[PDB]
Amino acid sequence: AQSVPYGVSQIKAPALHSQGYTGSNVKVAVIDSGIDSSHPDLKVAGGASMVPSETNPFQDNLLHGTHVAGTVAALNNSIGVLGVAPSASLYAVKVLGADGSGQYSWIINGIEWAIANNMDVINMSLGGPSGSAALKAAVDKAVASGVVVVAAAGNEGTSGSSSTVGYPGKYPSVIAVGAVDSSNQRASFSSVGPELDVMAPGVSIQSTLPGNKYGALFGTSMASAHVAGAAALILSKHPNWTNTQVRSSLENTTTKLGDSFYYGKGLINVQAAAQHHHHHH
Amino acid sequence: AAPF
Ligand SMILES: [Ca+2]
Repeated sequence: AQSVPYGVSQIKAPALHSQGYTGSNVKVAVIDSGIDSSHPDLKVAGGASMVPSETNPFQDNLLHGTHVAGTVAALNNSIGVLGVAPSASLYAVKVLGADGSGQYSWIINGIEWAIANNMDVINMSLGGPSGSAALKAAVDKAVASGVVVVAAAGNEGTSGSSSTVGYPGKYPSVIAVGAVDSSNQRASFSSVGPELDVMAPGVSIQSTLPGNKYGALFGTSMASAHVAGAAALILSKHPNWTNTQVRSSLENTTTKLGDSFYYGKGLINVQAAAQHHHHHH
Repeated sequence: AAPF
C-alpha cells in the first residue's frame, strides 16, 4: 500500500494530481548526496557526480539525496510514498562526499551541469555558513538562464537579531525554504532572516531511503524538496512561465503564517500557485 | 557545504 506523506497533502499537491498535473516532462536536479536509482519508488532520468572520490551519482552514501528525491518525485503506485511531482524527470547531481561535505566548486559544477543539461528546477538541499562571490555568480547565472533555483534556508535556528540563512539560500536569486511542522509552526532548527522566502513541511517527513527503504528525516532540506516538487507541478501546467513567474506563484499564494523573518511569505500552496503567478499582472 |  502507498502512503502519501502528510507534507504532500499539506501543500495541496493531490488536488493538482487529480487534474493531470504531476510534473510530467519537468527536469528536476536534486543537487545533494546522489539518488539510489535501484529504488522501486524512484525513477532516475540521469544526473552526474561532481565528487572526486565518488564516480557514481546513483550511489547515495549519505542517505539524504534519496530522501529529498522521494519528496520531489516518489512514484504513484501501490508502494512506498508519493512525490509532490510524481511524474517529474529526476536527476541525481551528487555534490556531497560520503564524509558528509562538499566544496562550493562541486556545487557550482552541478549548477553548470544543470544549465547545460536543461534542468527546469534545481533543488539545493544543502548549504554552508559563509558566502562566496563564485557561488552567487553560479546561482545568478542559473536564474538568468531560466532555471527555478530552490535551496534549503539552513538549520541554524535563531541567533539574536541576525540572519542565520545559509548559502546559497541567502542569495536573492535563490528561493530560500524554511521548515514548518504539521501544525504550520516553524521548526526550532529552521534558519531565520529577511532572505527566507517560503516555508514547507520539514519535520518527520517520510520518504525513500537507499536499499528499498523509507524513513522520516527533518531539516530545511525536506522543506526545499516540497518546494522543488511544487515548482515541477506548476511547470507541468504552465511550461512557459519564467522562473520568476514560478517563484512569484509560490511566494504570492502562500498561507500567511508568522513574521517574514521566521516564516517568509508562509506555507506554499501549490494548488493556488498553479492558478496564477501574480507577477505584475 | 553540508546537507541541510
Ligand atoms: Ca509510491
